[PDB]
Amino acid sequence: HKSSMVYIPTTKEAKRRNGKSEGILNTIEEVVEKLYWTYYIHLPFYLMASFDSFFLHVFFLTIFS
Amino acid sequence: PVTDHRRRRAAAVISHVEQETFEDENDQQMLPNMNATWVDQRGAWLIHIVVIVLLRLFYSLFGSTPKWTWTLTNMTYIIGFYIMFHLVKGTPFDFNGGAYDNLTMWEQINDETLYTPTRKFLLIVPIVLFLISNQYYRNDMTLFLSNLAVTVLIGVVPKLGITHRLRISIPGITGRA
Amino acid sequence: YTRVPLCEPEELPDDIQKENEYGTLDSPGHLYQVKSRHGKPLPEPVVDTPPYYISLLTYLNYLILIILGHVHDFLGMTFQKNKHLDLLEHDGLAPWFSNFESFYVRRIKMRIDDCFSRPTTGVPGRFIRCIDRISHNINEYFTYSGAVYPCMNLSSYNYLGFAQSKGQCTDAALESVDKYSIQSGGPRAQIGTTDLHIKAEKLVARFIGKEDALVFSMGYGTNANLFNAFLDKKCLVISDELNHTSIRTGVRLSGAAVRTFKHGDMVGLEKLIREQIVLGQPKTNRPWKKILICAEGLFSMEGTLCNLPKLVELKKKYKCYLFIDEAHSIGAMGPTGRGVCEIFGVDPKDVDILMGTFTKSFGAAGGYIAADQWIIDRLRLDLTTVSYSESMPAPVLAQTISSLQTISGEICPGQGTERLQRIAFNSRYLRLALQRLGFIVYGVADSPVIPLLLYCPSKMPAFSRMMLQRRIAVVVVAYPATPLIESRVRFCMSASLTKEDIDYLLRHVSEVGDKLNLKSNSGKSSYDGKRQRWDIEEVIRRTPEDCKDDKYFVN
Amino acid sequence: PYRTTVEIGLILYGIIYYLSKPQQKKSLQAQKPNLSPQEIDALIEDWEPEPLVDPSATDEQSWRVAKTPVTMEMPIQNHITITRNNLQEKYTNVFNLASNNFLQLSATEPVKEVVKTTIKNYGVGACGPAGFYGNQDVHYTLEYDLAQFFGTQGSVLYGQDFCAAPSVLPAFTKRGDVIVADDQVSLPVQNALQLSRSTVYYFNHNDMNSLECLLNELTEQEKLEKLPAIPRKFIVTEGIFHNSGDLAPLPELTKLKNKYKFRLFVDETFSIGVLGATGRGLSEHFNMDRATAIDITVGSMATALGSTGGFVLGDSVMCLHQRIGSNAYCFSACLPAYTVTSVSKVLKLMDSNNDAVQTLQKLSKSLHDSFASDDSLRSYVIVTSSPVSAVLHLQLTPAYRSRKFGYTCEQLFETMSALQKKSQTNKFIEPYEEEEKFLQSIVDHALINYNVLITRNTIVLKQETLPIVPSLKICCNAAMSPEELKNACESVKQSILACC
Ligand SMILES: C[C@@H]1CC[C@@]2(OC1)O[C@H]1C[C@H]3[C@@H]4CC=C5C[C@@H](OCCC(CO[C@H]6O[C@H](CO)[C@@H](O[C@H]7O[C@H](CO)[C@@H](O)[C@H](O)[C@H]7O)[C@H](O)[C@H]6O)CO[C@H]6O[C@H](CO)[C@@H](O[C@H]7O[C@H](CO)[C@@H](O)[C@H](O)[C@H]7O)[C@H](O)[C@H]6O)CC[C@]5(C)[C@H]4CC[C@]3(C)[C@H]1[C@@H]2C
Ligand SMILES: CCCCCCCCCCCCCCCCCCCCCCCCCCC(=O)N[C@@H](CO)[C@H](O)[C@H](O)CCCCCCCCCCCCCC
Ligand SMILES: *Cc1c(COP(=O)(O)O)cnc(C)c1O
Repeated sequence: HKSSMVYIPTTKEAKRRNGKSEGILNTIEEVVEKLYWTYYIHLPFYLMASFDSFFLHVFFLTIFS
Repeated sequence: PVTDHRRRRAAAVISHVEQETFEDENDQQMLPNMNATWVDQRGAWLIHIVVIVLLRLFYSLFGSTPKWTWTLTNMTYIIGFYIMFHLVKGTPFDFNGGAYDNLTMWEQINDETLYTPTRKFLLIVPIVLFLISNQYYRNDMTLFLSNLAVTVLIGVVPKLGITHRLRISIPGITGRA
Repeated sequence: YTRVPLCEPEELPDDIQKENEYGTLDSPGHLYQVKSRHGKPLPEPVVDTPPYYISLLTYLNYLILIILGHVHDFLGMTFQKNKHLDLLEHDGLAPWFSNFESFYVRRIKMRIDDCFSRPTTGVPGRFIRCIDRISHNINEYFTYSGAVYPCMNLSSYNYLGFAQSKGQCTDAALESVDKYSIQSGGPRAQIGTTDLHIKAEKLVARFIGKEDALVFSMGYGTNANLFNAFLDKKCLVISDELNHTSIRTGVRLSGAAVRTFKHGDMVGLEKLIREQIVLGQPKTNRPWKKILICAEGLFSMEGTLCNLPKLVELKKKYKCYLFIDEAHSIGAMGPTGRGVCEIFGVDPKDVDILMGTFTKSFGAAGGYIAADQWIIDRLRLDLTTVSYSESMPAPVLAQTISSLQTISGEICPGQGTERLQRIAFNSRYLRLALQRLGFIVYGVADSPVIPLLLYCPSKMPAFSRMMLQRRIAVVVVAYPATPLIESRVRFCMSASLTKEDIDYLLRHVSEVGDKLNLKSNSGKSSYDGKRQRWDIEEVIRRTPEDCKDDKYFVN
Repeated sequence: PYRTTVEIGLILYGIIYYLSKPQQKKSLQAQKPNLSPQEIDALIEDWEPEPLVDPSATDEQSWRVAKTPVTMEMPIQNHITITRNNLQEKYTNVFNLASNNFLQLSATEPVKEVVKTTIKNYGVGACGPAGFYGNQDVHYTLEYDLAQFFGTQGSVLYGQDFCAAPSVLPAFTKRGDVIVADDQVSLPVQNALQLSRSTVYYFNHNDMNSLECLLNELTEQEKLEKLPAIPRKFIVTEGIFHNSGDLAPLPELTKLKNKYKFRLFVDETFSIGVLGATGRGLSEHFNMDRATAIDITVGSMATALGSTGGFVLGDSVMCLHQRIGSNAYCFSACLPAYTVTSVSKVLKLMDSNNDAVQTLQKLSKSLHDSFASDDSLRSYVIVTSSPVSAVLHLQLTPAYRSRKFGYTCEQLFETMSALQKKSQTNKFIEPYEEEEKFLQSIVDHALINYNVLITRNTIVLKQETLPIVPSLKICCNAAMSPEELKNACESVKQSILACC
């Protein structure tokens, strides 16, 4: 039984295994960026998004001082 | 007219909103309001404290004197609450035909029940905030008077048994019923 | 490029087309039989909640969005008027709509409008073909190219897999077209009625179990034009808060007084009835003429079953009347497919008025109302749709008759039971696997609708978009349709899907949820009261065997 | 001292507010003071409700069901075989004059082939709502074809025609608006007006002076009121009336709406496909442009186009608003595909050639001239239909009705209004039933003696709000021959004379 359907390979399973074998030193940064982006309201914005990311980076630098 | 569905704009210094008729009241308010229902939910009472703490931290990051931080956070919180709750009159989406065109969110909370626990909490919060904050500007009398006036005339007077469905025509001839 | 192209159908062999439309069973061990609860009442369901910081973040995001939207609206419509010419008065004419009444659609929903209203083509079977498009500006307009790709179907109202192009139903429809043309003379009172309508009415009445029934072309109009026939200003209507819009429109057109009770609260209902019977009519304090209670069989948003025995006991004790909607329950629930009356064991003679719709499960368009003899006799003369609207065409009648005969078992033996067992097994397996992975799932143990909770707003678009890159179609709903905290994604299962497709879906959903941090389970979902964070391989290896046991489901 | 006292004052009031009344409720329209629990059960046990539906008058009003004709295993066409009274009586080869289909272009071979191909390649069921994977890229083509054919900017489809007007009008009106409507609108328009929740006025049937005076008075009052904003205003009418059959003076309405800044809503259920040189609608009849003449247009695809559904025409902004603000559009399933393809093919065919419209107009004019200039029926019946209409309506003279049944339209209207206002359970009127029985007797006599089937206006008097009287209807279509129609006219005239 064959149907005209194309299956997309799953990442981390025959995607990062056969084609290439590099998956280290970048998982932590990817996780941090994904958490920061998904837990803040950014997608429904347009260019007030830039202004808010600058705001948060400035809070960070000043408070760290 | 065979229906006589008109909105009146009677002019007087002090006025009240008329009681709704049988068709308007008993029949057009049956489904959830979806505007004041979110008040009594999970985590809907700690958000005020979280907002106050965040505002205090943000105003402290500038590096001002202790008095001005507290004065600024008090005024900004009270002004924001008044703007969000007591200013707009209506609903952001059609309900049935415009049945809630004359009531603010504070008057729509808990289906017009005067004394509910959430109203008690929302009235108690400003008093505690003022009592905590006034310890840092006791010496200066002008700041004390300004903060007291802002707390009483804006954060307490609109939340009263009287001044419910009360309208004043000084800023504009309002539409009652 | 701007207009949607007309796609020429592909040329494929018959067997490949059949495989595309309907799946093929692999092993006989993937079938489950549904039992009937004779004397067991429904316990109150338990819900699960995430930690507080999710709710706090949601509140902060909504506050920021509202403030920014209002500021932008004010500044833009104050400092420039040439661009906003559709919201301002012009030469003494008011605009079509208002600023404040359409704020949420203009400022919140227009940013992710590509997640709604996706054009498709072909039959909506197991695999659905979707047309490619490119968004311009911010979801303002779209550019279309000549490319279509298949995707797994999880967003269509196909419960028993009757949306097929090759089978007995299609042949019956073609023969009906050959015999009866597509023309309808007019209203059923003037010339419109034929013998096929009588046959369909008798078949529906025999299938449901009541004494008489009537059929209509549109399901929405059935509720829209029903309550004004036997209700007036001196009657009371008590209905649940989670009801469809058609019932509300019908009640509003009727003009009777309306009172509502909280979802799944029998004590509140009893108190309300006891108060209203004594209070009487307004301004005169005379007794009410009659009391009607409206309820739904299964709620599509949450998949919760109404408590029928308690309602029957209350209506017997207080002498009220009962109206039941069965849009999502007919032909898909119960040991045979009769509806909730078969699940609970309640005799169908106790319910006063029953409704149903043929769109969800029978692959047609129409609706039906079932009642006793004299009630139908009076309603036929007193109804408005009968003598003022059109009539349902022949091909839809033929399709519905063929579907009903197939489910009953008169023709093509051994097919209805197979489909019912497949859909039950698929629903139970998916629900158990999703609950074991660590997600949050609502509904009863065997419900075709599975809602998955996505509390944060920004997690709603991205998720869907990711599923578009992996050839899976989903549907998401949020405020104001649902409560502010609860934004969810709805899975609609079909009897055509195969277990391997379910495994593929499970792997992809597990990885996406792991990336997006969607696993938030408090341990109340498990039957042994512990947190469950299982591996995907172990879940796939162990869930199918344990899916049959009913001790692993809390509700 | 002074500072301490102020702090105590705020604290003391907080305790009083916390210990307030036990959740004081809202003053509703009904209330009863407290009474002893023990006597409550007596009130509960003494309650006696009414039956769900009244069965008292079912037997006397049940003759309407037994007289409904049923077609037997053949499509509805000019010649049919029918059975009545549960197969107790059967008639074969009966000429028909009660079919709403006029052009009869949906029974041709190309439309059948297109329908078969669409069914084979698409299925029968849409299986989805409007916004959830519902559009099957043929709805867009149909919308574009309708917009291009009728000379507008856009159109919106609807599953059923009876639920189109009550779904679009409430979306654009609310409390505080003004609606001026004619006193002869149909039942769906009345339902839409009732659900609109806005002020409604009525003016005389086709009288420009009354409309002008009403508009002038309303404009003067609105100008005197000095409102902060301009409310929405509308004018409600229709092209050809379903209960009467007259025509609307479009140029005068256009001039008035341009002068007094109003908007026009028009129902074109019975005018599209029958009026104009080609069949564009009412605008082509008066040689005008639909873009500026009419603001909202509602039409039905079942009367002449040949398939179920309806549509609403207009500009881009209105359609965009209707995409989300219409209850029927959002909360209903999509229309099937074969109907859409058949309607598109019919539109293409009608654009290609225009002979059916000419034949239909000739037949309608001949029928009206045949039933208009007969002197033997002057004392009994009257004609209330325009010559351009494709349906002929016949009514009884008031003198004859007063002589036989002894009642008048105003008395019936006021009696029905009083009964509706008092909300009576039983609503039965004798002279109305007698007149309906007389008309049914005429129809049965004609059918039995001459094998010709004609229809009678089927209305429900309970649901009506405006005055109306029973009448007879005769329909026509482009597929008939002049000789048969000429013979049938004389047959019906002979039957009418014989019955009276
Ligand atoms: C320290 C710094 C200093 C600086 C700063 O930051 C802080 O200071 C700050 C001070 C800020 C404002 C503070 C507070 C508000 C009000 C708020 O809430 C109203 C929101 C909307 C909803 O509510 C109203 O509207 C509903 C719908 O109509 C009413 O419904 C019914 O009302 C009646 C029944 O009850 C019946 O009539 C009917 O049934 C029905 O109408 C409802 O009653 C009524 O309440 C309204 O919004 C619109 O209001 C105007 C009308 O649409 C728009 O204007 C336009 O309108 C005309 C166009 O030709 C021209 O006349 C104007 O010139 C032209 O501009 C305006 O642009 C737009 O916002 C909207 C935001 C705003 C303005 C803030 C903006 C940002 C600042 C300027 C900051 C600023 C940056
Ligand atoms: C970007 C930067 C901003 C960052 C944040 C600024 C912080 C300001 C601090 C003020 C704090 C006051 C509020 C604290 C109490 C509320 C805390 C929880 C809020 C959760 C909100 C949940 C969603 C509610 C939706 C319900 C709803 O739709 N209600 C409608 C009623 O009809 C109205 O939509 C609504 O209510 C009023 C809308 C009109 C007022 C909005 C403000 C207008 C512009 C503001 C700019 C003012 C001038 C410049 C500062
Ligand atoms: C889905 C739904 C409908 C849809 O009716 P259609 O005529 O098939 O579009 C009707 N009623 C209910 C309760 C529904 O949930």
